[PDB]
Amino acid sequence: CVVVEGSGRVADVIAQVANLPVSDITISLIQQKLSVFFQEMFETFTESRIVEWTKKIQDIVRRRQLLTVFREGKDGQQDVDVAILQALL
Amino acid sequence: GRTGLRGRGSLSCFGPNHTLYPMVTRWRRNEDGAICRKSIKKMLEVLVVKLPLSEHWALPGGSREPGEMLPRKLKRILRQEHWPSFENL
Ligand SMILES: Nc1ncnc2c1ncn2[C@@H]1O[C@H](COP(=O)(O)OP(=O)(O)OC[C@H]2O[C@@H](O)[C@H](O)[C@@H]2O)[C@@H](O)[C@H]1O
Repeated sequence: CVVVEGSGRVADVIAQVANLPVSDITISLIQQKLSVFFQEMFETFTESRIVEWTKKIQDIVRRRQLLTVFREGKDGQQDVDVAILQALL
Repeated sequence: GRTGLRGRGSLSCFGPNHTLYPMVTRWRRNEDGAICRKSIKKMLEVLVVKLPLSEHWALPGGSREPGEMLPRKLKRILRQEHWPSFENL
């Protein structure tokens, strides 16, 4: 799975927690980064939704092999192709 | 230390002139009634006064020349007359 940086809500909150160690995720940090990007519906979040999304983001960023960020390099803004090839390999 | 002016000035007496500064605090709710949120912390509301020739908002705090009605010395005309003693209780 390749995520694209500078795109939207869920993309940015996955792309920020890419290179982080797996134990360094705090459930406080999740809702902190969540409510700024979800600032339209940030107040619509409950604690059970926060712990579910924290568990899911944890179990995703564990498997570091199967994920890549596009990084939105934005100096050439080359293609999706350069990302998709490394995410294949 | 030193201030640069000898004397009493516009103060009542020498040494300290004792006064009480009360503050009222409450939370700031959204349209739903939940607490509005900052980046991390929350939003707070204080009740302030503006005098006609002060051009400034300030705390309703009075000189502690009377004992218990020093908030009333700030807020007899501001708060109430009889219910003011109840809120002072
Ligand atoms: N900590 C302070 N910070 C800033 N200004 C101050 C402070 N303390 C006093 N002042 C200013 O000094 C001036 C004289 O002080 P007092 O008159 O003793 O203060 P107070 O009794 O709280 O204010 C009386 C108010 O009634 C009006 O007639 C007059 O305009 C004044 O605003 C006031 O205009 C007040 O704004």
